[PDB]
Amino acid sequence: DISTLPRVKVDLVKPPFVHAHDQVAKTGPRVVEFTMTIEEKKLVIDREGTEIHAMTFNGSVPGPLMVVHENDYVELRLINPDTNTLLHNIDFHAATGALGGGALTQVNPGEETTLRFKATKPGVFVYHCAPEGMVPWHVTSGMNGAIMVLPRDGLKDEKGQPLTYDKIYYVGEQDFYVPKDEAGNYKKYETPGEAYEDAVKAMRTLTPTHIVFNGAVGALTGDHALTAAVGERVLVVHSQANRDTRPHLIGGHGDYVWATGKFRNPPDLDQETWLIPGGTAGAAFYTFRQPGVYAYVNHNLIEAFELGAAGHFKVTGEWNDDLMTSVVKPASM
Amino acid sequence: DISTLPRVKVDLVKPPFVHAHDQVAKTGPRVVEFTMTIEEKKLVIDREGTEIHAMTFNGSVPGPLMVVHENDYVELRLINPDTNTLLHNIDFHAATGALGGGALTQVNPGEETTLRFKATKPGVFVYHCAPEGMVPWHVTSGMNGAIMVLPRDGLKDEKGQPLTYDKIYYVGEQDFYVPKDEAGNYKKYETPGEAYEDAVKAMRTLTPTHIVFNGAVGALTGDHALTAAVGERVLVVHSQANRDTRPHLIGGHGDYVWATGKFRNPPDLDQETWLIPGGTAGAAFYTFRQPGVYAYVNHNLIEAFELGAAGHFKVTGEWNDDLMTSVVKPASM
Amino acid sequence: DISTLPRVKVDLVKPPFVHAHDQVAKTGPRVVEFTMTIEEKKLVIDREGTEIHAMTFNGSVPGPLMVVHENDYVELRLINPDTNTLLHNIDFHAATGALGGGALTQVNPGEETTLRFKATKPGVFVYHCAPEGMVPWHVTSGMNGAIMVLPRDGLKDEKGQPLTYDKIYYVGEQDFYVPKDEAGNYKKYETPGEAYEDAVKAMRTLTPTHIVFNGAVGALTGDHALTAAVGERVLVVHSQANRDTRPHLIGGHGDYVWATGKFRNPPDLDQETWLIPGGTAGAAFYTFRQPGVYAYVNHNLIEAFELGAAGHFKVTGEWNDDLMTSVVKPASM
Ligand SMILES: O=N[O-]
Ligand SMILES: O=N[O-]
Ligand SMILES: O=N[O-]
Ligand SMILES: [Cu+2]
Ligand SMILES: [Cu+2]
Ligand SMILES: [Cu+2]
Ligand SMILES: [Cu+2]
Ligand SMILES: [Cu+2]
Ligand SMILES: [Cu+2]
Repeated sequence: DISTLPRVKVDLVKPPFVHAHDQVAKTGPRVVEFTMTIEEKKLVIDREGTEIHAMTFNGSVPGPLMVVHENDYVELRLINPDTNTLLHNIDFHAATGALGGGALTQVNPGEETTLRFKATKPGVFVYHCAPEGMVPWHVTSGMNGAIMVLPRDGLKDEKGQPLTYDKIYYVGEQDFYVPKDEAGNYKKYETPGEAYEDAVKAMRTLTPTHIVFNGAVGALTGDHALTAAVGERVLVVHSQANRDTRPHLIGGHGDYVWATGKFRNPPDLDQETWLIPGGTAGAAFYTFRQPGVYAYVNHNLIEAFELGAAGHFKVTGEWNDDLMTSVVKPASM
Repeated sequence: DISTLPRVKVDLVKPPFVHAHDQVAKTGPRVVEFTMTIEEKKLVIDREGTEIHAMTFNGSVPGPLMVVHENDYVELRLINPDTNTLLHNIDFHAATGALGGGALTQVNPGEETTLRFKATKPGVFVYHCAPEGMVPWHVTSGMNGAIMVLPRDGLKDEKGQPLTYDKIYYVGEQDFYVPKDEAGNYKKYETPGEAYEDAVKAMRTLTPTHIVFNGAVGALTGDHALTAAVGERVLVVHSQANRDTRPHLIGGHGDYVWATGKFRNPPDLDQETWLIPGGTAGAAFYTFRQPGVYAYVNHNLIEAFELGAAGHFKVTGEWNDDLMTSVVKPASM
Repeated sequence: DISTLPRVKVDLVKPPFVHAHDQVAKTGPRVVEFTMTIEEKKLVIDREGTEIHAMTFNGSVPGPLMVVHENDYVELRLINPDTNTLLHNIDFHAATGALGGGALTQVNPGEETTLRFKATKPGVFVYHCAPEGMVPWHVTSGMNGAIMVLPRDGLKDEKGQPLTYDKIYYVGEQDFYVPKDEAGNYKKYETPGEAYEDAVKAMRTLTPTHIVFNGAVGALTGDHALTAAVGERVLVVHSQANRDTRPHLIGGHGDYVWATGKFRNPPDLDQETWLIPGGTAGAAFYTFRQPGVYAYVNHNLIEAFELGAAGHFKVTGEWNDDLMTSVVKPASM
């Protein structure tokens, strides 16, 4: 049966960008092949130079977004090079059995493996490393990403009518727990292993020291802001592998939102803010109607503005005064 | 086009009360005019006299509830008197563009401005102050409220049938982060500015010192309890601009609930408790069936009973033994 | 009217098991009689011997699951033996009036009472002790459980078609706040009363020291894992009386999920993880398709793996390679 299926190899792209794919499937079920390389690396997460030993899928935090269609087979080649120091694996929330694949993918530095699973349910799902006994430690070190399983006929609105996006972005939100000295200064370590004992005590406080988009404070800002034009339909996938978040587009809305990200359910309309539970990926669809800068944030504003959970959208186009206008500009009175 | 529209000025009322309005629109689209005055003031929040420098819209925490209909134009005159010390603005989650209006409404002490926006989506939304760089500080100092955009044909149930409330109340929930000394005593400051540096360090712990309804511990109790009679249909709007809450009416239910508050979606039925994400306003509709006192609470009971997130309903009427009865009153055995 | 109704006494079973009942009602409305005995007892909650003074309904944490049908009358005899030291009561979220029954059920050591209420709404609900002034203290000491009110025609899917489970399990999740000394060691007390003053200060930090299933770290593991076979339809009821949780079955899904647990609403499909708000009971229905061990967890992985919110499912049957297979087992390369 599988022997007879067509196969296509797909090369992944770095978040927030997403690899080329078709929304509506033009071919029948296939075996979609991906290759990921694990990379343990030092990463600077804020403006003051705080450094951590990130554990990554393909060198990025979050790991890249994989896109397939319902009933396709995902075939993953996972490589853990001998330059790493720890055992890693991968658990797909999109998959059925063997702890999401985690029990079949344990690779020590110098090993590789290939797992295949059938994508039987449509929706956006989280995938993350989950080694027996060090689970929260690898996840909160940035070792998580997401896979999107599209219905073969693409997205549909509350009424069964087609929804087609023009642009798609992947925002992976990460909660970090950096150990601190008595005064509150962040600690630095030589290897991932040296940090372990302190990492555990920092996580048990349940209070993140940083909560960021795309791996660092300000990663999605300035020259890195997400871009769009008035009139474009944008799909924004957002994942949080460990902790709850409440995304919100300032100056905009979630016209159609699957907060818990499963496409067999109808979307919620006109959301101001939506809750994505820790361990879940969600998707929001919006059509831009006004140009300018928009801030995309986790709506606990302390987590957004003090901790790092803020990004930008820079949108081009003509201003519409019907929707909004300054009748009297700020003046003395 | 707007030139030709009828206009009506509306005078706001203090929470938990709501200004007079029609559920079902009897007129066509209009320009609804509101005036809000910013007031920075000291506020005592608990029984022991803890004081803070509240930043308010119209002198209350939360700011008043505005009520309009879908496709009406909201025209707001915002005044920041010279007696204030800080720059303020306003971002409406109900609006499209310019950061919810925040980028068009920056007023220093002594200034005013008038913003107009079209209410294109029906639902209850949060509005809050959002000055560049001091966002969480103004919000958690009480500078937030809500606007309700009613469908022109009013509320409907899961089946499209009309829902008409007899009473409506606005409960604004506020998380406060009061700085503390080494022993745990709350600090006091001369001006809002003196508190700033400590405010920031208190917010980063992410642990509120108080979580209250209508600005203070016990504000909605005793002589201030919300009132109703058996048989009345009550709509309770609840907002949390920064943090998640889970409202619950003890001894009652949410017969129809829009947890994320957007009226184009059908309501959830028979809720015991519902989650309102930080940065969102929700609405619950209930018909009283038994008389007595009811406690309306945030269902994390520590936040409710230790931190201040508890209010009361005092309901008049006849007891129904079919629904409930004490078969054997507490006695020795 | 009630005089004329048939009556049936039901003997409760210890969680995670559930007493015998019919899914589809074969009789007309009845008066279902239950007896619960309060028991204050010392309980060891972790591997290192941490002990607490648990306050329980029937000797277990959580209290047992009660199962009735919509429009049946629940008649509860509640006994607080003279061996206890504190006043207790019971508030049913399933009931209408008198604070869920809390104001009608106050019993001091040596007393008993019998409350009757009509189960007018279908769904899974929480019940918990709620004495005026010590509410969070009795709840977080383990004094809560759940009642399931089944529609008279049983469960239905998103389309109105019947859903029949083969097995049902009750998982009660508990957040504990154990007082600590200066170094971080947990304190021990002689009586519940001696712990009170410190209990309050520990709860106000809002940071649980333990979060467990069925009363202890590892209670649902090893020889205590939940069991099933490939092909069985399992209903898992989960409750959290005080704090939010996000259940997730590793290697599986929630095929039909009522996150806020009210059966008049259609279920959400294909959930990876779902949010159950503090003060609520939810239910997830799943059909096992692969054999092996599954971990059932609260998906904030720090709360799961460091704090105790993890249990197991041991499923028998044949492996299906179509759904998943190890193409290349971990090897050197
Ligand atoms: O929409 N300003 O958080
Ligand atoms: O319903 N007592 O939290
Ligand atoms: O599905 N491993 O949390
Ligand atoms: Cu890893
Ligand atoms: Cu997981
Ligand atoms: Cu302000
Ligand atoms: Cu906002
Ligand atoms: Cu009790
Ligand atoms: Cu309760």
